[PDB]
Amino acid sequence: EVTQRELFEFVLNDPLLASSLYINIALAGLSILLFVFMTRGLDDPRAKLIAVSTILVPVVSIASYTGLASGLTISVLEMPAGHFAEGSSVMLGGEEVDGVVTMWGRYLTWALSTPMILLALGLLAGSNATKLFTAITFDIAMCVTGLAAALTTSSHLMRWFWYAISCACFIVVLYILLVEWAQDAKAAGTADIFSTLKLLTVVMWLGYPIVWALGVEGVAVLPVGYTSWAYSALDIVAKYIFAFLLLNYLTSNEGVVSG
Amino acid sequence: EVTQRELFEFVLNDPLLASSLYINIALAGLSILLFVFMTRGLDDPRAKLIAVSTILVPVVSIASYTGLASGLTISVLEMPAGHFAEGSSVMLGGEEVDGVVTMWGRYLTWALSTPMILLALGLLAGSNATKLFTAITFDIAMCVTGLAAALTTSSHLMRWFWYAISCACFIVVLYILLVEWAQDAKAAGTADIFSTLKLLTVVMWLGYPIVWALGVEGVAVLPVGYTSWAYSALDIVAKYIFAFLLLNYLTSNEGVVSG
Amino acid sequence: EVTQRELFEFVLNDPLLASSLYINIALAGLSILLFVFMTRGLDDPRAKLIAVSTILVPVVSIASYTGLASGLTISVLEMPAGHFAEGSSVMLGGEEVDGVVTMWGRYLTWALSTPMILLALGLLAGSNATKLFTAITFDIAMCVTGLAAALTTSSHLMRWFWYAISCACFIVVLYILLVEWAQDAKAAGTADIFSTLKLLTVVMWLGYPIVWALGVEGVAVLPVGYTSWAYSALDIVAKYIFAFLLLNYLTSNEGVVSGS
Ligand SMILES: *C/C=C(C)/C=C/C=C(C)/C=C/C1=C(C)CCCC1(C)C
Ligand SMILES: *C/C=C(C)/C=C/C=C(C)/C=C/C1=C(C)CCCC1(C)C
Ligand SMILES: *C/C=C(C)/C=C/C=C(C)/C=C/C1=C(C)CCCC1(C)C
Repeated sequence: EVTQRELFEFVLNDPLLASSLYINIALAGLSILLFVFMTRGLDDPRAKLIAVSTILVPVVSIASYTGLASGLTISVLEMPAGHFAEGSSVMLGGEEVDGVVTMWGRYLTWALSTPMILLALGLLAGSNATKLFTAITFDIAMCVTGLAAALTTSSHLMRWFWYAISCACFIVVLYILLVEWAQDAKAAGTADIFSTLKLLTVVMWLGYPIVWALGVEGVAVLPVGYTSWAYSALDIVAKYIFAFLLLNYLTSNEGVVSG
Repeated sequence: EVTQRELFEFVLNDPLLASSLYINIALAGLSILLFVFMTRGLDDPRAKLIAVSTILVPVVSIASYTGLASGLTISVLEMPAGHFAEGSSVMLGGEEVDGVVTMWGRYLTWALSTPMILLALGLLAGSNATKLFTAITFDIAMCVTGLAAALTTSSHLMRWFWYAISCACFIVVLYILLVEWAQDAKAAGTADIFSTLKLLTVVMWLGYPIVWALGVEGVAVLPVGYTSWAYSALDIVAKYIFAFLLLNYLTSNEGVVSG
Repeated sequence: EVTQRELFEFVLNDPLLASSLYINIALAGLSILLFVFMTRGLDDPRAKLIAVSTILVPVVSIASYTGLASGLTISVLEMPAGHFAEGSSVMLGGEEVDGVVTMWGRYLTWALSTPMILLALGLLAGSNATKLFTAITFDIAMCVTGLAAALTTSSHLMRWFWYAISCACFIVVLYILLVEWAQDAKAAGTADIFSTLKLLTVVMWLGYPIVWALGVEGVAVLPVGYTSWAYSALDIVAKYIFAFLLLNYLTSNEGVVSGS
């Protein structure tokens, strides 16, 4: 029933929500331009592979935020019986509607942006193909099951079941980052930079499942405008500054990553 | 206008349909646990690539059956004039509605699980990249056109044309299995086990298009409760037992697949 | 609401629109058969990789056109305020329905077919993995942001912003084709054939955003039936004849691209 235009207007009209989305369209767009400029001097192909994979992070991100701000990837869903937010209402302009604002566009595009973060990080750490494959596949599985959790309205139980399965996929990714690649990085001569990015990645990434559980999709203690800003803040660090730091290093150590 | 909740409880109250789904959520989960412990000894990166791709099959499966059981990946569609299922009703409770229950969730996830089965088999057979690429791309095409056949409600003829395209992609896959990898496995010293898994695969996979044609998607001589169980049986073999036989071999012959 | 059968019948009974779709289901089918027959003699794995990547182009295409003709991948969307097609009607079924017939199924399958055109071209040119990865990812982004633009009905400005993002991705692909692979083909020993296919591809691909801009999705100077024939005509060249020309070279020069 709810129109895309109505969701687009819902975002606008709500300063918190609007700012969380439009600021990242601008920041993601500025990042891409800055990163392209920063790596214009690279010559080595492997270094260039790391740079492109990294640049695709804000490319996917600017598209993701446009999808959310435009209302294309947002829906109003009614939570199942027992859910902390069942019976909630949203109100579009002058009409009130049952349900909560489900910004599934975030969970959907993470399946594209997070694999690129992992690919760049893995290559930076000199990972073999087997570990890259494992990290990336389970990362995608994590994102898609999380998406499924948000989209499930039939049962409150099923929603948290999806969430658990997603967490299990998340532990695999964490294992490879904290255990496997931390070791490979030393052998690749990138331990230093990897430690900084590994710590950043693990701490920031742990924040998403927390925000999800506290927002309307979970226990509903945080308003939609708050949960959104929390994700955008995480994105600013997990994506943009994370990419700046990686590329700043790459442009200064092109030779070490070459092989 | 049917709700996810209505589809969820529809699965309930229907013993055959419900059991065929929840039973595989458990069996797939149990498979994952068993496989992880069976492969804890592997150290060779190539041996571990084969193990992870094999483990991903039941990982895609728990999510797929959860999507089905939850009602997330099921819909009620009205079949086109001339279709044997056209004119049928379902009634999601007390208000009966026209159409048939379409478990497209199965066709959708196959595009993710079957490529992993093929990846494991190809690697085991010592396949080169060209053949792996060919098998996987045509397998995905097979699954996606099968999903399209099921979601097409406009024309009975179109539904079957889609089915034909899917069959042509399937022949490509069957060809690489029976002709190409069967030869490659000899060079890899895995002809023995490949011949076993190859036989199991071809025989089980061939059953899927038969079930489709017999069920509500085709001539509708079989009720969904039966078609769902047929697929579930096929999955138990084509996926879980297949995974066990491959992994049990791998753990006893890691030196063979290494390199 | 608007049913799949209604769109299917809409396509039928509309000579222009119907022909633009059914003609290509046929041409893509015949292309696949012809290409399979043409490449029968290939034995080198790298030569065969190029052939299979090329053949997948019409495979994805036949599936695409079936999705459009069946109505599966078509929808009626109402354009936002200020859009030159806002307030349009399509007359669907036995009633008049507001909006425009959006054949989004084209944009969706391009994300699968165009990367294959690029994979075959890049290999022909002896491209390293970095440039292939770059060409394919940005090409997929171009297609997906194009699909998003056509699917956006909330804001006229958002539609064109998506379009711009898509164009930016297109320039990346164009740069790799015209600058990078043009030079790599010289080392690969496929300078002449790559240059020919490079030019044909660049000229035809430039046609798509022009058609989008002129069609109902854009400034709406071209009705849906005409916008559809424009795309179908472009596909016949950029996909089917392009593939025929590439395979024609491949099967007479297998040794040149054999490498590894
Ligand atoms: C640019 C976005 C990033 C780096 C996103 C990261 C997202 C995650 C680590 C999400 C994890 C989740 C779970 C572990 C449980 C279920 C729900 C999710 C999807 C929020
Ligand atoms: C885990 C699932 C497996 C191994 C599924 C295999 C499925 C197939 C071989 C399906 C084939 C089909 C056709 C050849 C024609 C059209 C309908 C399908 C999708 C049932
Ligand atoms: C078989 C299809 C082919 C070769 C399609 C090519 C399509 C393009 C080059 C599309 C480009 C577009 C833009 C640059 C802007 C936004 C709209 C598009 C998708 C038409």
